[PDB]
Amino acid sequence: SSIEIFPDSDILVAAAGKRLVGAIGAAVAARGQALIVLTGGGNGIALLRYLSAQAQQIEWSKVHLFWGDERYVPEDDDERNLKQARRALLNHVDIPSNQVHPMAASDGDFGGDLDAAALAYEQVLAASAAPGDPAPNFDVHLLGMGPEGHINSLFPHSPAVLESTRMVVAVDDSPKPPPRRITLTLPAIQRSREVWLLVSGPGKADAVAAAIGGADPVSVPAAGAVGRQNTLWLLDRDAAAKLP
Repeated sequence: SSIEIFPDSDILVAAAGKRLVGAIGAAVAARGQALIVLTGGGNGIALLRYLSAQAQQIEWSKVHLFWGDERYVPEDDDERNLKQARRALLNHVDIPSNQVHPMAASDGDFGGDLDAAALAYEQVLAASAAPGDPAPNFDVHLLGMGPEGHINSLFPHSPAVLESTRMVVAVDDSPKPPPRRITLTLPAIQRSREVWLLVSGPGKADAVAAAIGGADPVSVPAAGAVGRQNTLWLLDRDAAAKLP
């Protein structure tokens, strides 16, 4: 468990970027694949653009991509985490499409049955896992965090953050638009070897401090965002200002 502080989000993003490049290379060398969980949010998307500039250092044929959450809106909508990832990275690197695993869109197979869409993604994770595991042991789960400490689409005092069995659940009721999302749960996040939170800005500072101070994840979800081998808070100065 570590905190690394940078002057701003640009430097933060580039630092995460080079670290992920090494993390991917390491995972390929040891295991012949790198299992990476992507996030939406400005820092998450900027990190993807960084990877795009380094594409030559990354053996894309061996990279496998999942999402921590997704907005349940139409496929071509700008609020889609997948679409933003496509523009930032996917449309311009040679990753095999059968190794890219997106969550469903609202105009896909499942309509109003959001639970079915989450369960479908869960089946995908189970299939992607090593034998006998509910999901991959993700090399890196990337995260942003909202001003209230939410990660993926796991909000304070929500049914989604209380989930202790399912890898993926429906979020019907997000207090931040769009209202419907599909999300990985804390147990899913906690399978990751490493979890990295990329958090910048004075609006996130109080939540950061409470999360690092050991708050109940039902109150500050980011507190449950803990990797099996490490947990890396990558912060700008403003996001760090309330730490002791």
